[PDB]
This record gives sequence, C-alpha cells and structure tokens, in this order.
Amino acid sequence: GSSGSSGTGEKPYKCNECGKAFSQTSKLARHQRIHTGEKPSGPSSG
Ligand SMILES: [Zn+2]
Repeated sequence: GSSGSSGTGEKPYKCNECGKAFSQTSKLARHQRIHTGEKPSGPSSG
C-alpha cells in the first residue's frame, strides 16, 4: 500500500544528491559511491 517503508525518526543523513534516506551514515556513503561515477553504470536512472 505505502511506497516503501519510511517510518519516523532521524534521517538527516539522506543523500542530498538523489534523496535517499538511510538508517545510518555508513549506509549513506556506501550508496553515494554510485554518484561518484566510479561503479559500472547500468540501466537508465537519474
Ligand atoms: Zn544518492
């Protein structure tokens, strides 16, 4: 019913690039890696 699981709390460590909310900082970074253009891109995603 609801788009994804997004409860309440503190998600200030969200990706300022795309806008993804993670549980912790370590998670955010591990993701921001896809923004540095280092990893091998695949499908079309903004
Ligand atoms: Zn991002």
